[PDB]
Amino acid sequence: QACNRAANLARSCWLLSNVYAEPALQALGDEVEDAFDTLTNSSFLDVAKS
Amino acid sequence: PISADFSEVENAPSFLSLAENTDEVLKPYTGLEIQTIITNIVGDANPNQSRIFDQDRLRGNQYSAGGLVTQNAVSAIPFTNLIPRTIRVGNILVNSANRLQITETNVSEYYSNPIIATKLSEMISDQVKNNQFSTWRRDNTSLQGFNAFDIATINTAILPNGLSLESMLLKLSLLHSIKAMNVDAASINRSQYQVIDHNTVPTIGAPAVVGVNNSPVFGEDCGGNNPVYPFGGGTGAIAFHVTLQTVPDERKSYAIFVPPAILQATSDANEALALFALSMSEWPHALYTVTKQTTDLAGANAGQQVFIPTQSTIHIGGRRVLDLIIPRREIAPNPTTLVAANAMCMVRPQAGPDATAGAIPLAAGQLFNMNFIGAPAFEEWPMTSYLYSWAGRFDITTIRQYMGRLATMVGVKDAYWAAHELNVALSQVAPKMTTAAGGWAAQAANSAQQSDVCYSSLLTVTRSAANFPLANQPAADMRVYDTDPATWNKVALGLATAANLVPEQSMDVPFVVGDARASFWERLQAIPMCIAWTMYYHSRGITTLAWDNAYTDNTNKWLQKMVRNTFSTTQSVGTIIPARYGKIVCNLYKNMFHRAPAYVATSVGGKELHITHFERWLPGGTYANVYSGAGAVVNCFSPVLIPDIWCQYFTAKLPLFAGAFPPAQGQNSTKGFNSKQGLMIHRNQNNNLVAPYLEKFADNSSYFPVGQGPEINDMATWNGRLWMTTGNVQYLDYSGAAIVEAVPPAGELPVGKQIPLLAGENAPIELTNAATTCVPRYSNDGRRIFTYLTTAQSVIPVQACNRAANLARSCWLLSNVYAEPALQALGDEVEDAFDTLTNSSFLDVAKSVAES
Amino acid sequence: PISADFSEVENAPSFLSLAENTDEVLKPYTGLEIQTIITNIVGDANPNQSRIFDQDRLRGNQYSAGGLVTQNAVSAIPFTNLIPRTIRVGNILVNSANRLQITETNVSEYYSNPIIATKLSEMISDQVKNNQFSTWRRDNTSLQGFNAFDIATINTAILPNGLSLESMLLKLSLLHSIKAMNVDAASINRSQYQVIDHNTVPTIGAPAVVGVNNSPVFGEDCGGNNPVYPFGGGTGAIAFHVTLQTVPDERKSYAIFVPPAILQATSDANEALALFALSMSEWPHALYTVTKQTTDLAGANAGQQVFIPTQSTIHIGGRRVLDLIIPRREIAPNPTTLVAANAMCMVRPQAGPDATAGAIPLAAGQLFNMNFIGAPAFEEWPMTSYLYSWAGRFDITTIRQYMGRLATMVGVKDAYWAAHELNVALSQVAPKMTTAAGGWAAQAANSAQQSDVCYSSLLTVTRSAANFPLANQPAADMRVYDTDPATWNKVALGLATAANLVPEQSMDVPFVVGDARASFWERLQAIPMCIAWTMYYHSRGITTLAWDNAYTDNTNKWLQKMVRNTFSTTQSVGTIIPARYGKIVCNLYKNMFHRAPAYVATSVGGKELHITHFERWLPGGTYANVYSGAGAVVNCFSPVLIPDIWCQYFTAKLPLFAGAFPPAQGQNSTKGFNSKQGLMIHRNQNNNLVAPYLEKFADNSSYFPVGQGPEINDMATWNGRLWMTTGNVQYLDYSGAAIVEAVPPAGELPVGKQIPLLAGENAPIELTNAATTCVPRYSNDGRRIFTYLTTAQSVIPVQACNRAANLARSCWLLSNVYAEPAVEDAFDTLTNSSFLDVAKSVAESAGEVPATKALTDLQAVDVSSLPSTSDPSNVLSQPAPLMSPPT
Repeated sequence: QACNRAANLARSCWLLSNVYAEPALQALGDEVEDAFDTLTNSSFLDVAKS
Repeated sequence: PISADFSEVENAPSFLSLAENTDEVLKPYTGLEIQTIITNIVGDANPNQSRIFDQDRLRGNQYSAGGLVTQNAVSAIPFTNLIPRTIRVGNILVNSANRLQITETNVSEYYSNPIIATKLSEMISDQVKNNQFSTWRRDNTSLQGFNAFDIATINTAILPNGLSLESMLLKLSLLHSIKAMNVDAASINRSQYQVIDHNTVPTIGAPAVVGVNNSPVFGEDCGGNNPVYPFGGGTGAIAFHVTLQTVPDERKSYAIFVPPAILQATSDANEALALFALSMSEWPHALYTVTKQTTDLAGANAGQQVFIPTQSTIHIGGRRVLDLIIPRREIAPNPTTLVAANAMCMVRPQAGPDATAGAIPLAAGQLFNMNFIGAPAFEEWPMTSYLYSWAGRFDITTIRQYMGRLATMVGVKDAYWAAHELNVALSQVAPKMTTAAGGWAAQAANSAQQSDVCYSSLLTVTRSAANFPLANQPAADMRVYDTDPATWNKVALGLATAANLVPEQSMDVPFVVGDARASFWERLQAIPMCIAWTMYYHSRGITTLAWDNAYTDNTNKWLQKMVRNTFSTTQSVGTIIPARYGKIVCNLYKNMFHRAPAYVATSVGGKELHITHFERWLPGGTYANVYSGAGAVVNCFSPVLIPDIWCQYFTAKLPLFAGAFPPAQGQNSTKGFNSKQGLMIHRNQNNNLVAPYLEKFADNSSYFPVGQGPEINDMATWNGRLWMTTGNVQYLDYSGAAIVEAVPPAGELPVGKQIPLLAGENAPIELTNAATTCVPRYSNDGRRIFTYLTTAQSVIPVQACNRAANLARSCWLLSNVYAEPALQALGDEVEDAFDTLTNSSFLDVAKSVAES
Repeated sequence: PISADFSEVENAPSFLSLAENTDEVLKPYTGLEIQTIITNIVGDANPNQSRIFDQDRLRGNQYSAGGLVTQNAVSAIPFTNLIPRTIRVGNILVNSANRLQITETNVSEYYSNPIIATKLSEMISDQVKNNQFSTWRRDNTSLQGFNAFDIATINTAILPNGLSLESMLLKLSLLHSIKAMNVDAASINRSQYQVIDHNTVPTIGAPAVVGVNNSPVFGEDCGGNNPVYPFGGGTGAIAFHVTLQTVPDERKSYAIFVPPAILQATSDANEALALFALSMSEWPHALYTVTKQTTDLAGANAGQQVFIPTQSTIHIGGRRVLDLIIPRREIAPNPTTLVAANAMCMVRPQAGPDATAGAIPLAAGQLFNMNFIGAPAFEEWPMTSYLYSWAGRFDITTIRQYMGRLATMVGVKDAYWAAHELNVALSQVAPKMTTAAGGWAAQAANSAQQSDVCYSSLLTVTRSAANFPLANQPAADMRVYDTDPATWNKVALGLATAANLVPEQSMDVPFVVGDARASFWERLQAIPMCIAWTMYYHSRGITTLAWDNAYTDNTNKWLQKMVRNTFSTTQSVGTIIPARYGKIVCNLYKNMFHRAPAYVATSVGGKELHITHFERWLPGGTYANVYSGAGAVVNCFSPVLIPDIWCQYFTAKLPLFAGAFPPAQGQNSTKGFNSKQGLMIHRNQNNNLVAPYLEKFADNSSYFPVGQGPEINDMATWNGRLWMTTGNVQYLDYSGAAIVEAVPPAGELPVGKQIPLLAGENAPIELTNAATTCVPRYSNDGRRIFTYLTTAQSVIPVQACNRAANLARSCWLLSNVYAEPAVEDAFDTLTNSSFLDVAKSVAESAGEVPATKALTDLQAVDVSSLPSTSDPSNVLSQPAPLMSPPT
């Protein structure tokens, strides 16, 4: 059912490098860019370009 | 339509789209085509029996949430007209402890379609002007058999009003439906005898016997041989005349002329005469009783059993006394002696076959002694006894003759279909649901709760409070138009015509009348009507307590306007102004079925309008609720009578929140709706409370503002059904505190009525017979209602709304819905070769249906 | 048609080509198509002169795979309507140990052609409206002597359904099929008596005797001389009347007027009354019995052997009590006394020449005492006994004359031909096949397997589980239309008409009625039906066990849709809808035989759809299988019932997968298909198993994916047959594992039934009399099925698919001929013109009379008030006419 994309599976991970933990509920809100991410967007892309 | 997949429920129409006005003219929705939905049905375990005695039920295969298949499971047809008066208990008939249901009605007057004068009347009034009618002789008469002086004096009246025929034809149709029970047992389905008393089995061997004033309890006999009207008591009066000169003063203004056309209507002119008399007097005059042989569920204890038809208890009209003018077969001057008056008549009035007692006893076949100008004494008969005599001889074939004659004299088509609509809306009746976790349930035998019942309108019916004859304070249900005697006489004699008075062929009389299947068709027509009301009471979350108090005791302005606008109001002249929101319900009916309800002319100040049975109920009623096992009242839910499968499997279209769940274990099994569409969750994890994704609040998060109520949002109602169909829902408020309304014992939902099984049939499983769509949102106190689960119970369903999980629910395997395997090894999408060979021939059917 | 070379099989039409729907109009399949081939007869001839007693076999020379030629080889005709009731064992006649077969019908009202009121009823309504100006009770003319009030009630409140006449005509054709047996033996095939009992030999010297309620076993004499219903177990009631007013009030809504267009003969009119009473009550009213003299195989022992016709076992529920209203002899007041009533009858009813016992005994020829007004006591008779007394007197020539008088009131040609099609579909029946290596086999005498049987649709027939009368009822097998008494009453008197009810210029019936050759023809009409159903089932690879459980199966989803669309369980807008895939079998029949099946109409909102007998079966039966030599069941195959020579020798066009193996011709014999056709050989982990070239998807499935099943490929099915037709195949899994289904003892295939030979005949050899086209592919649990050979056994067949080698197979030595679909008397030539105009006038005769509205208008007080002026008549809209429209 997971291959068929009608279920999820569970595996261990490393919490490194932008990977965060997932809560058991998952109460989603409207998609929302955070204001701090918009304040720092350009300065962040400059690094990737460099 | 039931859903085979979740794509079918995403693509369902919104409630607002279906409530929209449609402009095209549509066909009537007869039980002759509703019939075929019960017959002609998917399922292989089914023994497709021919007799209509056995086509009483909804049969089908089912599929469990655990993946098991159940064959030939059963759902009962909810409505009936019969009311039991003997009740089986302990496998034996026992006298009933509950009082009879009663219905009441108010008259209105009909200014629509004002009459136009014929050339005949205009030349007569012209002669009155140029002469003084002095040309005419003492003995001049028309071919009809009335003398000219009477026609001339009747001509002199001027009338504002049209003519209606409604109350007339309604009485005729109620009597028709009572007489339609007399056919053989094979022709009436047995489920009708056990909707209330579910411990009883009717026998196919003998026809039901229709009598009158034979009831066991509560003064139901109505005095027996001396017959007194069931409401108010007392006898009426009836008299016969050759001229209106002989009718006593203060009654001369109210006399009816009987045209010879009524007299030649049937082989026995006295029968046609009594039929006309019953048609234009107050109803009921007596209480008819249906007796049917029955046996024990084991078959052990057979006996006769009594039932009281619902048509027999409706109250209409008020004309206790009347005078009838009869045609004279000879051209003669008005009679001076008795024998002259007897010889003079076209046919002398007579008593019927069944004799009666009293202060004025009537021997069977007794002949009336006609009135004359000499008056040693005025002469007269008791009217209830005169109708008690002919009560046994009325018959549906003769009624078919009579209707044909009327159709020839004046068109009866439209008017009779409308009257038949009112007959269905008033007489068809279903018991209040009981709550369960499982598939079937019922209230205790001879319990008061067993006998609580409701209209298709979901208004509970009034019960009598004392022994008959009644002396009650009336509690009327709906308004009806009345047939006016003077406007009658202007038309009976060629003096006037109207636009709706066009004569018709006998062939055009609607086919229901005189047909023996009609009883069955009656029940069927009740089902679509409910569906419409059900979709009206469910789109908003208002609870039954809030409906019980909006008109009489609540300080919230919004409920007040709400209950107020669902019903009709009077005009300054006293004419009906049609219910404002009722127009919505009509629209629903025409969008879900593509068929129309009957329309009737109405006017506001000289402006044309229509009215349906949807717009003619009176404000101030009490609403349908449900019972817990052990019979405690619960009223948290919005009102409900019938299971979802009925709403789902008869519609051509239903609004999105009411769709059926798809079968368990497939890809695209039941799901929900989330933020992206536009929803937001409420949480209360400090108290173990989580609620589904819901509508965004508008300053109405805990209390609704005065003057506003919950909005229509199909998807939140859907999510609320998902939370409910899980095992242990909890109905609390915004803080997680208890609501004022009574609540079901935990996990229970209302479910369909139990009936005894035929061999090879199974009880329905799970929530396959549950009603689910009635999710509360608005309480009597004005607070919001929330469906909660605990934080753990609520974790999968959140993932399903979020579309990263599937849910599992029971289903019916009908109409293109198939079972789902536990594996789901999908292949490449592949149209089957047989589906391509048959594609065109299949689409042709749909196109042919689209035409219709 | 039989292939002569491999070029002919290789160029045969694909299955999808023949299942396409076709647009052209076509003539009916009369069964003479087979008669030209399997018999001497070339033109119309006396059945007695032709001795069609001996014309009951396929005959011809056969060629063996070893190269010898067998002459005068034979194959039996599979079908029959006779069920043996005494059976021969040990050369001695003895009673049957097996209970009787039964069938059940579904009967309901459905929409037909739209209906309309005639000119004459507009006349009657005008008469009532013009009367209303008077003081006089005579409202209208009293048509054909019936009471004017009765015409007034019959002429009111018409139903929008239309009228069908189907159940009526069925009962009449079932009875015609039963009495047809009574003719002399020279005109009935011997084979018909020995399809099931192969040990008995009927004598040509005496005609068979048809009777009623005689059977020795299991209570099958339903009361005997004191008759009761075979299914209900009760007794009916029948009452006769001059007017409707004497009919008891409980059942005045069910009464039927008897038209006087029948009963016009100098004789046989009371018999016509009994027959009309039979065509509108419940069927069967009794169990009929065929009795025939027969003898042992040596011709030594001789005796009267008992058979039950299949037509007498199939239930069609109808009314049990009934009331008929006899035409009056002259317009007159209703009778008040008995003598006035008896004197007034046009035809006075009486019992037939056969006495009955029980309460209300009936003497032969007994007259009925008519009911009348003010009568001290209502009179009626039990109906089962009234139909009992006439039962032995009905015969074919009288039914023909009756039906011919009936023809002049209403159309009955197409309707009868359709009901006759249904007769043949429910009645002709074949025994299940036995597996073997050789050409012939049969089950043990007087065994359950000997008597197990099937429809032309490959569905088994259910048995009784208890003594007659049957306390309970079987699931319905098929659904038919009913005939309403009300609309019958309106139409019989001329008050209404519709397009299917129009009288036809032939003024005559179908050719089958009134012929002594009818049994032979009905026996031959079942063959095409099976050819089309077997092509249907063998195009796909599903096994009998998988069909047998398909409806409820949740292992696979495609199998469910597949079962569900083969039956009639859909409706719309108040009316019946045909099975979605039955149209495919219907399409196949037209493309293969170049003929059209009979059909009825259904109106859907006013649009007409055709329905053939293919589209009206109901779910619940069990599919046909085959037995082992020991009588054990075999599940592995697709359903089968007949040998494939019948399929391939009587078609104009045949699907490629089903063709015959071509004859040896020097170097070249048989040929297969390979990777150049887009096929591939299948190999597994086991090196000693090989399967033929098959479709490429077969490599990537061992279980079919849910929502998908095996595809049509004709070539892969061909190689599947080539593998099976070797005497040593394995029916196995992708891995070489055993499948769940029961398999035959090794190398065997199902073969046709054995019958005793005539002098000079030889039994069929090898596989010349076997089904072969039944190649399994879909296991019950979802696995694919493969046919395996060992490597060494594999080499020649693979090279034959490569067309490097040649296979050796038996064949019939027969040619192809398929006939075109195709009398004036001197008197007819003398009268042809007058017949041509009068026949044209009858087509519009309707309810018409020469008087017009313009004449009747002059006789009116006021023309504008006439309902005919304000309501000119229209055809009714469906499902319902508009009522109370919004202005």
